[PDB]
Amino acid sequence: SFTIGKAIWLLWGLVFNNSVPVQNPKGTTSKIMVSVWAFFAVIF
Amino acid sequence: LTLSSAMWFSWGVLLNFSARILGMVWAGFAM
Repeated sequence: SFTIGKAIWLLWGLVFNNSVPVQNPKGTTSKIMVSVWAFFAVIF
Repeated sequence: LTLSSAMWFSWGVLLNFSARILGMVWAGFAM
Protein backbone atom coordinates (compact mmCIF):
# COMPACT_ATOMS: atom_id res chain seq x y z
CA SER A 1 0.00 0.00 0.00
CA PHE A 2 3.05 2.23 -0.55
CA THR A 3 1.78 3.56 -3.91
CA ILE A 4 1.27 7.05 -2.48
CA GLY A 5 3.65 9.12 -4.59
CA LYS A 6 6.05 6.61 -6.14
CA ALA A 7 3.75 5.63 -9.03
CA ILE A 8 6.02 7.52 -11.45
CA TRP A 9 8.95 5.21 -10.61
CA LEU A 10 6.85 2.24 -11.78
CA LEU A 11 4.97 4.04 -14.54
CA TRP A 12 7.71 5.38 -16.80
CA GLY A 13 9.87 2.40 -15.84
CA LEU A 14 7.40 -0.10 -17.29
CA VAL A 15 7.36 1.79 -20.58
CA PHE A 16 10.75 0.18 -21.25
CA ASN A 17 10.23 -3.20 -19.45
CA ASN A 18 13.55 -2.97 -17.65
CA SER A 19 13.13 -6.08 -15.40
CA VAL A 20 13.71 -3.87 -12.35
CA PRO A 21 11.99 -4.62 -9.01
CA VAL A 22 9.97 -1.47 -8.37
CA GLN A 23 6.55 -2.23 -6.82
CA ASN A 24 4.06 -5.10 -6.72
CA PRO A 25 0.54 -3.66 -7.27
CA LYS A 26 -1.76 -4.90 -4.51
CA GLY A 27 -4.83 -3.20 -6.04
CA THR A 28 -6.92 -4.60 -8.88
CA THR A 29 -7.42 -1.10 -10.33
CA SER A 30 -3.64 -0.60 -10.45
CA LYS A 31 -3.18 -3.96 -12.18
CA ILE A 32 -5.82 -3.21 -14.82
CA MET A 33 -4.32 0.26 -15.31
CA VAL A 34 -0.85 -1.29 -15.76
CA SER A 35 -2.38 -3.76 -18.24
CA VAL A 36 -3.62 -0.75 -20.21
CA TRP A 37 -0.37 1.22 -19.85
CA ALA A 38 2.14 -1.50 -20.73
CA PHE A 39 0.05 -2.70 -23.68
CA PHE A 40 0.08 0.88 -24.97
CA ALA A 41 3.84 0.95 -24.33
CA VAL A 42 4.35 -2.21 -26.44
CA ILE A 43 2.79 -0.67 -29.54
CA PHE A 44 4.52 2.62 -28.66
CA LEU B 1 -8.10 -16.12 -4.80
CA THR B 2 -6.22 -18.96 -6.50
CA LEU B 3 -8.39 -18.53 -9.60
CA SER B 4 -7.67 -14.80 -9.38
CA SER B 5 -3.98 -15.68 -8.95
CA ALA B 6 -4.10 -17.75 -12.15
CA MET B 7 -5.86 -14.88 -13.95
CA TRP B 8 -3.37 -12.27 -12.69
CA PHE B 9 -0.52 -14.50 -13.83
CA SER B 10 -2.04 -15.37 -17.23
CA TRP B 11 -2.96 -11.80 -18.19
CA GLY B 12 0.55 -10.72 -17.18
CA VAL B 13 2.37 -13.39 -19.17
CA LEU B 14 1.31 -12.15 -22.62
CA LEU B 15 1.51 -8.49 -21.56
CA ASN B 16 4.61 -8.34 -19.27
CA PHE B 17 3.63 -28.81 -11.41
CA SER B 18 2.65 -29.07 -15.09
CA ALA B 19 0.63 -25.84 -14.86
CA ARG B 20 4.00 -24.08 -14.67
CA ILE B 21 5.02 -26.03 -17.79
CA LEU B 22 1.92 -24.73 -19.58
CA GLY B 23 2.79 -21.25 -18.31
CA MET B 24 6.35 -21.33 -19.65
CA VAL B 25 5.20 -22.71 -23.02
CA TRP B 26 2.54 -19.96 -23.09
CA ALA B 27 5.31 -17.45 -22.35
CA GLY B 28 7.07 -18.83 -25.41
CA PHE B 29 3.84 -18.28 -27.35
CA ALA B 30 3.68 -14.75 -25.94
CA MET B 31 7.18 -13.84 -27.13
